[PDB]
Amino acid sequence: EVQLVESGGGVVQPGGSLRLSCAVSGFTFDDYAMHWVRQAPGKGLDWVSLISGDGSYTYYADSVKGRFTISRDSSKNSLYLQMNSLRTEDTALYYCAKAQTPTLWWLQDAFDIWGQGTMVTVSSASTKGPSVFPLAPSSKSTSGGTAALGCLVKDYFPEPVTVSWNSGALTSGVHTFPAVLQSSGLYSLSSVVTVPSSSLGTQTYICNVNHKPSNTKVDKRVEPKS
Amino acid sequence: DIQMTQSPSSLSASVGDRVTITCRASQSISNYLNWYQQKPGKAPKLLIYVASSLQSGVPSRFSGSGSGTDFTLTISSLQPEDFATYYCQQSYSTPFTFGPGTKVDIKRTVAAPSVFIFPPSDEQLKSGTASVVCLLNNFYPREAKVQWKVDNALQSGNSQESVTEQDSKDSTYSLSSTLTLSKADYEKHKVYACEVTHQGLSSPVTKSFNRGEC
Amino acid sequence: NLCPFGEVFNATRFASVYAWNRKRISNCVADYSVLYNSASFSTFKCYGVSPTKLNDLCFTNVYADSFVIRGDEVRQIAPGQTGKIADYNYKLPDDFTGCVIAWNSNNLDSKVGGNYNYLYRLFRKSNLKPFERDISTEIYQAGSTPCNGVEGFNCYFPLQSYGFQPTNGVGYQPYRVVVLSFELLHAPATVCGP
Ligand SMILES: *[C@@H]1O[C@H](CO)[C@@H](O)[C@H](O)[C@H]1NC(C)=O
Repeated sequence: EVQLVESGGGVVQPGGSLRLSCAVSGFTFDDYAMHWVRQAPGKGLDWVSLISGDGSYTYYADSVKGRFTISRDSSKNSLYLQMNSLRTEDTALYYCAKAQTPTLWWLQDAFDIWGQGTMVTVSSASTKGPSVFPLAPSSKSTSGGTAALGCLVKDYFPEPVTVSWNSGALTSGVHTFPAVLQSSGLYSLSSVVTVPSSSLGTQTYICNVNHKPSNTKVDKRVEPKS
Repeated sequence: DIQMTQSPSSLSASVGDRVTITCRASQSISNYLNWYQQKPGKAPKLLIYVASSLQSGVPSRFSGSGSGTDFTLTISSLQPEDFATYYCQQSYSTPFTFGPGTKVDIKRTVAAPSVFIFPPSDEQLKSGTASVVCLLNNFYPREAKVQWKVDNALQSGNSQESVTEQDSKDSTYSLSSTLTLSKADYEKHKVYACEVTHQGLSSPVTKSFNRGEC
Repeated sequence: NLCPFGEVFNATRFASVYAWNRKRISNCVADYSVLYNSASFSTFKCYGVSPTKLNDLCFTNVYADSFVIRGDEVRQIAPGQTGKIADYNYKLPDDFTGCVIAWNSNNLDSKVGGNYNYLYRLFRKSNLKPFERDISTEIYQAGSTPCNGVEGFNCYFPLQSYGFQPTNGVGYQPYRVVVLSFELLHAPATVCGP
């Protein structure tokens, strides 16, 4: 089985540097061009760089030329991407990918195997825990249907946060939305749940929010109001 | 750069459907065009190479065609493991470029969103910001328009949307739209409404509240 | 399986040299001496192999590169040559292992008043690496003035038309070229002689 394993990703400041590694097994490394392809959050695929089998030919996307350097080490069966002068728009999951054809050429080929990627996050924001606010169910619904309640997890960095409900005892009907990156550089996210309105007086509902990078762990009670 | 486009941007299909999606290059790339398939949280997999050759382990219901500028991927009978996003990629010239993807999701009977509006909490208003949240719960299809109206005036530029992946149990989506105002601007108005249009709604639906439980 | 060489040599249309066509040959058997004994080729020079010993050798890949140049330029299609074609269009490495085959194609590739079709790269900011291909058409900024996407003062469209007229002398006549290269790697050698 062919295996590609990326590492080295993390949170960097704009202008900073980071080196990515890709450890390969299961094929003759030197016979194959190798590639870096990245994927911005919620976006498509974006090809970054290649290096031929013997390391003699390299190429770069214009956006990274002069900042990034690709290289390979035959003795270590490893591919590297040296990323200098990083910009926010470099934020992406970075895949390494092997060319399909054993050849010293590098065009007209496909990428037959991809690693699972390593995350590169380029931001000037500082680590910061979220504030947690209730999304309180409506007291106006007289219908016996389901009621919606939730928790707003606003202004944190970096990703990720996790949210559970009632210490993991409530999972059905839960929707925890993907974070959005606000213009302030901080993330925000809501988690909601629909429950039977007939239980609104009885059942207690608490969202459990955890943000490890800031060491924030908050439990917010969510109940009808007035 | 050779620009790659794809059509349609998204497709709703059922198991057993025949599916045709297309990819276009801004100039000739001969047949040096590849197709990848990608599922959420996972790396892409090579499906088709040099326009028409199936990768090992890809089943015969897949085929690819085209040479020059226009290419097509055809799935003769869509199977559950085929729901995914599909990307084409030209290998003819560096830098290599990708099409923007076609997402194929699971068709199910139309379900209108259940809409709920949430005023900012007193706690948050102490802090000087008001976040107003409008929830669209358990709907299908994915397309939905959410518009905010403050004292009947249409808002722009002050809301953000987030959507879930198609649900594993009922094949629905849920969506949040968050309106973000300063406390100062929030208290300049009375009526906060999000208005939703969706295939499952004969007419746009509005949920609103008057600032201060009025 | 006979290797599909007849589709290379007898293709109705041939690439411009700047956008040289490359075909990968694999999993097939090839008779190279039939090519050597053809009498239609006015050039047949091999490097790192003997045309005779080709039928007794196996390789991982055979590459067939093809394009049109003018007769005077066939000499540039060899290892260690210089000129517009070698530098800017199609470059063979020093350790080239393969053969260069060419033949006059004036009957097919010349047109009265000139042929617009066949192009070559005249300006490039650097020389090509071996087997590198460059199909870009960005205007060449020869000086400090920006070109803004249009040819002009110190701003040259990088590709030029040969303009093959049927009455030209042989040096200015079009020649079709096919370059075979042989690659042996650790992967199985699937293309063999008879
Ligand atoms: C091309 O065609 C001619 C005549 O039809 C034939 O003699 C020749 O062998 C062909 N060339 C190749 C490489 O097959």
